[PDB]
Amino acid sequence: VQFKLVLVGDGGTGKTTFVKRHLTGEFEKKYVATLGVEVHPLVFHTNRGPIKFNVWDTAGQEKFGGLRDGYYIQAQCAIIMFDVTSRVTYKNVPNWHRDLVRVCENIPIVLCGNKVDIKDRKVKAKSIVFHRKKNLQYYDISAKSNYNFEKPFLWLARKLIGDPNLEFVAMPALAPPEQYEHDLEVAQTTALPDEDDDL
Amino acid sequence: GAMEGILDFSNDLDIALLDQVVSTFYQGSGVQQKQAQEILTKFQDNPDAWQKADQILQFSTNPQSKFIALSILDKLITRKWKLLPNDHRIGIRNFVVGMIISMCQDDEVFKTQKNLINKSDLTLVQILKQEWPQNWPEFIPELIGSSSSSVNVCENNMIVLKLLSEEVFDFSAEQMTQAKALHLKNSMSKEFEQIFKLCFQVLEQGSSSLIVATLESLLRYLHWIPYRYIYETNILELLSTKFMTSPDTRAITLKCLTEVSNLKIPQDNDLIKRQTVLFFQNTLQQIATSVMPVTADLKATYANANGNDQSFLQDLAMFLTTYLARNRALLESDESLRELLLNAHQYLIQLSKIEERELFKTTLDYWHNLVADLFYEPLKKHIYEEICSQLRLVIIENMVRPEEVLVVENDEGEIVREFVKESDTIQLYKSEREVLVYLTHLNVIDTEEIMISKLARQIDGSEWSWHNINTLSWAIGSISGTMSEDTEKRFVVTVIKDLLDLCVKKRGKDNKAVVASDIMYVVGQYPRFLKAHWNFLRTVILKLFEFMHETHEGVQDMACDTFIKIVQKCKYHFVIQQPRESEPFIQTIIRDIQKTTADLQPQQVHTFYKACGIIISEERSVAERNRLLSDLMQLPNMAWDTIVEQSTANPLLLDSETVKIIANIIKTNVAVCTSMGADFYPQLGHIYYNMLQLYRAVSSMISAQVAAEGLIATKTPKVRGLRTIKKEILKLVETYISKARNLDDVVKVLVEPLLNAVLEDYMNNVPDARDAEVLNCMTTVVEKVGHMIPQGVILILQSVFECTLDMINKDFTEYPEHRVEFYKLLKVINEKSFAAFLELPPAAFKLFVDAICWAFKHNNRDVEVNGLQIALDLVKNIERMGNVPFANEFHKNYFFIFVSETFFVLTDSDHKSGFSKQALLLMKLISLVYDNKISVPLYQAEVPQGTSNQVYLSQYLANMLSNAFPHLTSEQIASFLSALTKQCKDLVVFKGTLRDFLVQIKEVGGDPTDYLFA
Amino acid sequence: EEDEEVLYKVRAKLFRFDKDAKEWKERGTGDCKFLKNKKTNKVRILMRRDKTLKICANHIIAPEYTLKPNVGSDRSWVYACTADIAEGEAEAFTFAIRFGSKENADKFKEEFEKAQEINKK
Ligand SMILES: *[C@H](CC(=O)O)C[C@@H](O)/C=C/C(C)=C\[C@H](C)C/C(C)=C/C=C/[C@@H](O)[C@H]1C[C@@H](O)[C@H](C)[C@H](/C=C/C)O1
Ligand SMILES: Nc1nc2c(ncn2[C@@H]2O[C@H](COP(=O)(O)OP(=O)(O)NP(=O)(O)O)[C@@H](O)[C@H]2O)c(=O)[nH]1
Ligand SMILES: [Cl-]
Ligand SMILES: [Cl-]
Ligand SMILES: [Cl-]
Ligand SMILES: [Mg+2]
Repeated sequence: VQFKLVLVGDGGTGKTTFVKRHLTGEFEKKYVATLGVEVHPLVFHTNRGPIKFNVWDTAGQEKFGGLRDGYYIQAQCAIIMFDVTSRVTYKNVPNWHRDLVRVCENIPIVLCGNKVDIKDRKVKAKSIVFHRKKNLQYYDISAKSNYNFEKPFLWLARKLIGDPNLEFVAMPALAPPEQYEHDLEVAQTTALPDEDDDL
Repeated sequence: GAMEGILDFSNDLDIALLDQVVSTFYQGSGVQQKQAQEILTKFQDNPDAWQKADQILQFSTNPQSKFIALSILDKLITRKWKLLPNDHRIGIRNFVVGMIISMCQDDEVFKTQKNLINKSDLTLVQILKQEWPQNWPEFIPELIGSSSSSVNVCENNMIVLKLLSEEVFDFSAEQMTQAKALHLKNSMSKEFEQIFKLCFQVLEQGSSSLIVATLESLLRYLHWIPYRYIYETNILELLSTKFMTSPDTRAITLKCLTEVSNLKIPQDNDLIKRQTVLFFQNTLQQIATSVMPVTADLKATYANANGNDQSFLQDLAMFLTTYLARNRALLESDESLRELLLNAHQYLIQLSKIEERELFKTTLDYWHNLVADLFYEPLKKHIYEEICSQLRLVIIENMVRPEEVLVVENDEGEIVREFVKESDTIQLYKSEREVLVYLTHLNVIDTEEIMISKLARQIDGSEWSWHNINTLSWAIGSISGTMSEDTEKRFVVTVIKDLLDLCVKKRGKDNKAVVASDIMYVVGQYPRFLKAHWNFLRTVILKLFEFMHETHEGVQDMACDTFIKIVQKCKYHFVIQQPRESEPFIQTIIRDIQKTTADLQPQQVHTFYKACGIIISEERSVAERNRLLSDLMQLPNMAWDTIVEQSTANPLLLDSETVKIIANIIKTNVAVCTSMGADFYPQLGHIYYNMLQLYRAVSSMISAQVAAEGLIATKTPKVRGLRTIKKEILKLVETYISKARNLDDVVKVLVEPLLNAVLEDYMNNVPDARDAEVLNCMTTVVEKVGHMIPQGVILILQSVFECTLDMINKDFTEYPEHRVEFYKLLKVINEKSFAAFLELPPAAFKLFVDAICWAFKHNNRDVEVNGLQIALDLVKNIERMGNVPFANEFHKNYFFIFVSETFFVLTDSDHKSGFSKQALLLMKLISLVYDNKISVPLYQAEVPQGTSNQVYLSQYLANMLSNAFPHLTSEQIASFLSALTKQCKDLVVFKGTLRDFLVQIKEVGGDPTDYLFA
Repeated sequence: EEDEEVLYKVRAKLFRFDKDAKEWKERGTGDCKFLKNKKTNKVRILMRRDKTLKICANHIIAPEYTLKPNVGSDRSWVYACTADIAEGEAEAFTFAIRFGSKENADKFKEEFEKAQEINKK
């Protein structure tokens, strides 16, 4: 049915932005620091049925850390996030992993290097090796471009359900049913974001 | 509500209510969970909450409540331990120790509350970090003794010891001063003989959960212990035999053995070499007999993902690669060891067939290590000839799609243009290519035979698939350079004959797309061949031109990329007149450029034009080259001329079609300028005057639009289109100037009209209408000719400095491009034309200092780094002036501003990325005073007259730190500053001292003698 | 969706307007299809996100809807939807939908309006 997922990593690495993208489809440009933790349910439809992740999106800023490792209690899986444009965030990966596995001794964990859409990459592909001895899955991702955005959830689902051929599927779409002026005019006259994007 | 009651410390703690709040948080959902979370965080953060810890541990029925109690204690121990009265310290130690003992002796608790016991153990370790051994000398002997009284206690003691080793050896560098880390490492080292004794005895006397815990501890010890503990005892036999047999112990044993393989070990000792061979031999024998034979299909096993098979196969890969990279020479000379060597490598071959990208990278790294060694070390390659032959097959069959191959199969089985770049396979391709290149050199006959026969089975249809032709084609392309020119010739001819057959035989847009992409990849990969076979090269190019009319957008785009890829390498053959041709091929291309590019998108047209510029720059005779350039630019120059008439008569608002035409003309110029560089000048000069006039006209259009429609006008397709014209004009000028060789013309002809056209327009537009590209263009201008235009640089500063600063000094995020370009501009001005800043009025020079410090405070690396560099360069610029009034006043006004601002970002924990450059700057500043390089007093009789700046500096800093960090003792501050000032000529030591200060400010009672570390 | 004919398909990015914040928020990128029900002849928009395949638009192309320009774009339409069920219970939204090109946006409008006539039959 459902699994507790903890999401950890340095402040500003894109944890919340990544979750939001999955929740609503949106890309939040602003950086509003998470305070302690935010819990969101997130459901995926698979060939093996629905899987629900209760996502505990934790604060990466030390000053907003709240219960810190207290959030990890009974997690069944995890994502460790860093930012490929910020070397300090990769340097801190072993610290996050240390704190996490001290509480969660045998869970599937994905390591994600976020923000690969940014041209000036700083954490070189070749350098990313921490996951190997720790048996973490690794993916380059971008919450902004959606590059590999589904990969961490697909992998975790396969591990959790115990089926390596599990796939996301389209669920059948139910037949839909059969001041306006002012609200529309406001929407018409607020520019769409990123008009230089391919889509 | 009810839950907030635990926050009222004036009343007794209702433990039941606490357990309800905790349960609501962990087991609840929605608003109630959210409220409960905030309450617990507030409770946790209460600086007296630790006083409740004992009560919670005693009375709670909720293990998560007790975890939280322990987190509360952890925070107290790590940050405020030495603030506590001595009886609170003794009491806390007693109840943590007691809780642990109590939980271990109850089998039910020990079995079911592992998380809580691990948390308790970690909390005990935090107390050890503070108290041990100086105020707890018998901890280890008593731990060892207590281990005999209970299997539970003994197992838990192994957990405690594992955590201590980690905290001391693996995670101390960031968390402890250099001196304290040394103390704890020395202390653990001195008692390790007895820790090991206990470890080895448990391991000898075989309880599985206890054994696993002991082995987990051993894994940590292996990070630092001397090798004699491993080689002078019987522990290697146990690890490589006994503990490999049971699956529960096998996982950890294998990781231990991997670390054993990394021990520091004498190189000249035959007995030790024998031992290193023996454990490997033992381990491989266990794998073969107890896990799987070398023939086993590990690909299949991994894909099944039963139990812990995936992690085990990963750890096996790590073990084999680690050992063999270090030790395979031990196995290479002795005939009796050959079978082991090859079986080990055969397992690796099997592991390399697993479908798991990251695991493949690990094994590929090993193969690279091997083949690079075989390439050089005499008499070795023959040993591995069969391994290498199998490896050739593996790599060829798993070649990732090259960056150049733009077509991919969609989920519906259609061959389509990729939506985006596969950015995460770039490194993978390079690594695969690297290994395959070595393998080709090692046996060119085998490689050719493999490729030519695989290709033959695509053609005859026996093995045909998109996947198969693709991996093969990519492989064939990737080995370009390995064969002799002569051997390559025959090989390429054979491959192309076959691929052309395949192209005739496999029809439909999908097949045609796949095969076209593969042939384009291959031909683009063999320029040496193209250069030697003009008739073939000409035929390839004409075929590419055909594809420029393809309705398949992926093929079409790839044709353009391949054209330029080929031209970049073969351009010389396009500029000469080839035997049996009437004209150089460049003439043929240019003559028919309208037809060839008719179906291309504008950006593809620009690429085509860019490729033509590459060719034309091969012509070194100026007359002939300028003629070719003129011919190339004929179409855009004719379109330009007609637009310059339609502007000359008007100016009114350009329609969107005209705006697009103009943008594309300029983009075409940019493209050609990019490849021709300094050679582009005659074309630039041809359009320049009218181009700057057009810049002004479009500028007035933009302004008029913002005036009539509001700021929202800047979002419209029309205004965005007009700004594109301005941006491309700026890009064209920047591109040219960045490559110009005639700087006299740049200054005399280009600069004055540019500045006249761009500067006032930037200054006098509203913020949202200002192009950051103006700043970028000016940076190149200053970089290339700044030394020659001192008044020009002044004008640039006057025009953009204050107004841009005001855009970016309200927060860290608005106008991100302006922000980044702004600081690049100031950097180059400070570097090349410092006199420009000397000329500023004092009020403006103050804004400059403010701007630099503002840069410091960014977390944005693109701003922070430049800010620090400017600060450093500025200090050097001032110092270079010597004892003159400007420098004296500079120091009087700003020395302490730079010192304190630098200290601030060093110490606030929000600018850790800039540590190295902050330290550098601080060291420079301190060394200025330490070297008496500041001529005037930095103080005003605020101190005795004649007081040295050294003395005043210490006083200022001690006061500054005393007020900013009141929890530090005066001696801590005094000792820190003494060390720091003494060390201002030795950056590595100076930084160590800064790092020690950063540790000490996070706690109370840090030892001042720590700053004596050396 | 086997009881449905695909009248039209196009790659698109869908936005929804958050009134409270004054901003457009992306809802999904993927194939926007116009589907005609073979039993009822009614034409809906159905759009699914790439990769996750999650529904980001599911609504009838009501005859009363009108496609309007967005001030920032020549390749987008904005319109009010009274009943979208992508997320579950029917809900009103102001949508914007952007395409790879103006040509695509103009084709979409043409097809959108054809679909509206069908829904009037
Ligand atoms: C599909 C079939 C076709 O012939 O069009 C091919 C299509 O998918 C793409 C072809 C591409 C991108 C390049 C071709 C290699 C260009 C051609 C057709 C070159 C032909 C050259 C012949 O003169 C060639 C025949 C062979 O005997 C060899 C290669 C000789 C070389 C002599 C030095 O010449
Ligand atoms: N360029 C780019 N920016 C991204 C990406 N993902 C997130 N961001 C940006 O990075 C910033 C921080 O994102 P956020 O999700 O708040 O980070 P966080 O890891 O949750 N921070 P905290 O741990 O403090 O709550 C935001 O401005 C966001 O838009 C990405 O993939 N690419
Ligand atoms: Cl617990
Ligand atoms: Cl050449
Ligand atoms: Cl003191
Ligand atoms: Mg966050």
